Amino acid sequence: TRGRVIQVMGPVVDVKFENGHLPAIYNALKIQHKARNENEVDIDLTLEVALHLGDDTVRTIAMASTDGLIRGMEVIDTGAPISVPVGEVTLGRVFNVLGEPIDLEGDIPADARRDPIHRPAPKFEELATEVEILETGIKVVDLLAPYIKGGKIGLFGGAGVGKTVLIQELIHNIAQEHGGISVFAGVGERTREGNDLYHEMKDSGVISKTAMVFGQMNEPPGARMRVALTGLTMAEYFRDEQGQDVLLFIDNIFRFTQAGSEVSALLGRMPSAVGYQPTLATEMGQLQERITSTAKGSITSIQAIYVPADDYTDPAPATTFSHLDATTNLERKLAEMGIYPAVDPLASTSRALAPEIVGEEHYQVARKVQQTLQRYKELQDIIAILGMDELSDEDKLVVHRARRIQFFLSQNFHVAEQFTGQPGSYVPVKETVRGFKEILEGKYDHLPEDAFRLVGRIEEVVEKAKAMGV
Amino acid sequence: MTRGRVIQVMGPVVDVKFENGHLPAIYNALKIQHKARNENEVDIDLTLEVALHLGDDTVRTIAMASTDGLIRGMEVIDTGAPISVPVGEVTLGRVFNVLGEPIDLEGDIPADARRDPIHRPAPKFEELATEVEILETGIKVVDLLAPYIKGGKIGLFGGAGVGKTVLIQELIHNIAQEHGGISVFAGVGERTREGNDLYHEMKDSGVISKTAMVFGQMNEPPGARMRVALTGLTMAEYFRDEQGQDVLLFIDNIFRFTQAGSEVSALLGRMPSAVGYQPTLATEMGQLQERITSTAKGSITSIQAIYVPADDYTDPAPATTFSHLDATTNLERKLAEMGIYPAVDPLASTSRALAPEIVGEEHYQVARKVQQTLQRYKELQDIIAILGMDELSDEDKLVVHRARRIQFFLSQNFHVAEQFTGQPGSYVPVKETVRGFKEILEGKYDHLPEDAFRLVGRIEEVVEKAKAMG
Amino acid sequence: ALDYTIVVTASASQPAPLLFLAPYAGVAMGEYFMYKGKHVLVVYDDLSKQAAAYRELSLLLRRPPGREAYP
Amino acid sequence: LLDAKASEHAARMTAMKNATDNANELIRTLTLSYNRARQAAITQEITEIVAGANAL
Repeated sequence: TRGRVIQVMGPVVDVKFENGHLPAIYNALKIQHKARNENEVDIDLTLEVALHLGDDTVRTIAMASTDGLIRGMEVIDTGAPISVPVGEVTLGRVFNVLGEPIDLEGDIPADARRDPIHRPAPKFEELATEVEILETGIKVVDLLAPYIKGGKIGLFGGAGVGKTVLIQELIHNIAQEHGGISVFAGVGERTREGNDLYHEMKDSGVISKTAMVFGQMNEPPGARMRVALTGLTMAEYFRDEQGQDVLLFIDNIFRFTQAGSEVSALLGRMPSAVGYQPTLATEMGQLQERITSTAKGSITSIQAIYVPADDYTDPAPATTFSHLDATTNLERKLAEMGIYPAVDPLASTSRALAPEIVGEEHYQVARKVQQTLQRYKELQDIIAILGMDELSDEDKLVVHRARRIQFFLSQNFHVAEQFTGQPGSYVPVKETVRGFKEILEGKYDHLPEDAFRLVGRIEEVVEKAKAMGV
Repeated sequence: MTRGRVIQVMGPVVDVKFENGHLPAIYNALKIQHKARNENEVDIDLTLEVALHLGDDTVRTIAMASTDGLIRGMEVIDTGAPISVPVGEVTLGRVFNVLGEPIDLEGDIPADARRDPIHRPAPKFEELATEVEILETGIKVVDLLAPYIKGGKIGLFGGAGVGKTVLIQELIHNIAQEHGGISVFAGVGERTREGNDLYHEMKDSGVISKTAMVFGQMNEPPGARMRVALTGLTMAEYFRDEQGQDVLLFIDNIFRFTQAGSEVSALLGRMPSAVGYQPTLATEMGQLQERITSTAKGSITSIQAIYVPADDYTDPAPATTFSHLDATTNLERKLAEMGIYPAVDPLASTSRALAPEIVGEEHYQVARKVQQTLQRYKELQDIIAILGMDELSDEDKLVVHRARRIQFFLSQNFHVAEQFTGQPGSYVPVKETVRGFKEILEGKYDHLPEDAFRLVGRIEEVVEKAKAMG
Repeated sequence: ALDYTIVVTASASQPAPLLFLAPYAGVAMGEYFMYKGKHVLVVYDDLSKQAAAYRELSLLLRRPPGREAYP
Repeated sequence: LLDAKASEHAARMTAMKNATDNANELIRTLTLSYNRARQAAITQEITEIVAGANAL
């Protein structure tokens, strides 16, 4: 019941078992080999089953590098897919694809239960009937691009804008207000930035609520496939057992599809349009349909998306976008201005910004904020060239209330307390709708351009403007 | 025996294996009549066209209907010929599919009728007409500005409510009235309800008794839509060969022939040419349109609709249609809103026959003067919209006062429009319309109102209409 | 500058196998000093020519192409 | 001065009309080059896909 290696074709290894002892698809195979002489290399590999060939032969995908493999090496069948430990053991611990701790805090004993990677999606009988809004405490997020509880979010942001700080206060806010564990899954994206994000987990205290799975660009594309499913089956334990509203962060899901396109050319498939695997929509959907809110708990997912060369028409960004419910676009021009978080208010959209979901008052206030900020992003060249003195006394009221709104969109964060000394705030939806309504009505035109900067509520605007002397 | 059986079915492509030395030639028809022996079978009446010889006594075919239900080992009979399609007086007033079977509900054609093969070589160099002669239609914009040719190919650029079907229908009526010929409408791969509307329009206008209609619609396989223009063309060839008369042959959207050939080429497994078109694009268009010629005893003239995909006249399917077009008639919606029927754009419609060696010197000079006055009138509409009707010039006012009468004299009363307007319609000979436009250009009818020239056949009917008006 | 630099050359007359293994040899020579405590700068002049060399290397080994025939 | 202001408005009208004509000529030449690049792009991607299918 233990077979030989026939082919080693890059990351793809072909293994032949005995007749009648074939493994099922997606089962994890093991190669544990000690060097018989000086002409051999010690090898510890994990292969997952991908195809069944003709004469008892199985094409597999490797999780680590295949360098050193000899034809004829013995392969161990585990009888199960990749088992990954879940539970309270995973909190604060950094994991690889195989559910092994990357960090040196210890090893997980064999008594803990391990959920398999590959799982069917939740049925139509089990989901939530209507949309609930995942309340974050962030005024740009709660006002203009509301996150639904159980949906998928697209971060369109680079570096130097504050993506990691936004991630960390999402973890902090869902941990302190919803009791929600977060799970970060780094899928093939810049080992240095994952290290920075982990040390900021350690600094902010956010690490004690987060389980982390890293498979970066260095690892072969089977690992970069199964990372997001490892993080998702860590989140599914808390949803399906603890009944929690879990966060699940997938950094750059474009890598989950291009890893599949790297593997599928070597598996023996015909190339699809644009060089992407032919099974791209189904491999995307088998990831994205396990991220649902059932009757017990919920898994909402904020997902960074890197669009290559800002081309929104190639099939892998198209199939990532077809699963999205909202986008939050992180803009450098707001981060240089001093607005934290630097969420672009006009470009960040949501499916939930509709009066059947948010209500009539929230929809009207959010739509009027979008209208005054869009009217303000039509006078930018006129203000920059021709000046303020020449515009009109009706459009300078527009830029007046637009600056008062645009600086009130920024918050003090709980994770930015260690950097500035300011404690940070969780702002409910009703109070931020009331605050933007009172700014749109004109109650706070006499207060200056600051004192809206980096405050939670509108009573904090009143207190900071009285602290400024006004 | 000439009965072999199916080895492979893959979509519309069916491979059939015969005995050695008894294979059918390329482009023959293969019939599958199968009665279901059990409850586990389906009754099948299916027709295959031979496309290739794959070797090992096998034959790759393309299907004319759905291949759903075919069993490997089901017997296939060899007809010994290509698709035999009935011809003669039994086809006039009848609607056929691609197999030459009557779609109509009156009755089927008996088996003693003459049936011609689809695939025939083009008529030889011995048999063609030495001269270029003009197909007189009775339409003044056609007979004056874009003259048709017996044996010529003519492009219609229009559709979507400009009057393509009315122009088609009046062409059938005028040719079958004066020249004694018939018409064949080949609807190649278009909408089925539009084919129904066109059937009922030809039915209630009385035009259908002198035409033979062939429809292969969108629901049929690409191997069926590739052979619709050929199975209408083999009906027109009977009337120009055995009867010896001048025959119309309409191909609605000749672009569907090109893309159906492209789809058959992609199903057959050929390497595609530029823009995804078959490698055999120019030779399939040639093997269609070199049988549309003027021979010594008769002719087929052909009025064809062209889609021009992506508005690109350098796209290979327009670029291979245009190398066979001998004239172009352009239907414009701005002339249909103005009240000019037919809506043929007088300046955009061009012809190869509009040359003094073919039409004569007087026809050519009158047509060029009409084109110059209408081009100057189009160059003066912006001056009229800017400066006004006054203070332009005296000679330019004469050009406007001339060109409006010319532009409204282009329209006719059709015999098709007699059932809608009551006016009996007219056939205008080409000498009569040359003499009429010459008398307009000389200034003989400047004193008449310009609404007397609207919807009037000859140049005496306009003065009788002006005497009846005032 | 040659008191501290290492030049690794894989010219165009050399086979594409040697252009394919030039950045990996360069970064191996770098990581020898990196895992000792030293600080290394590795300049990869025209990695696009490595991509063309690996495209040649994969097309001659009869591996299926992708977009622009890169593997 | 009034005659010069009238000629000013007329000269700006003629200049902007010529600007529209130059812009439209640039539009039609760029759409010709657009159709060339569109045909080249589709034939390139179809050659890539069918070469990858022939590779197997």
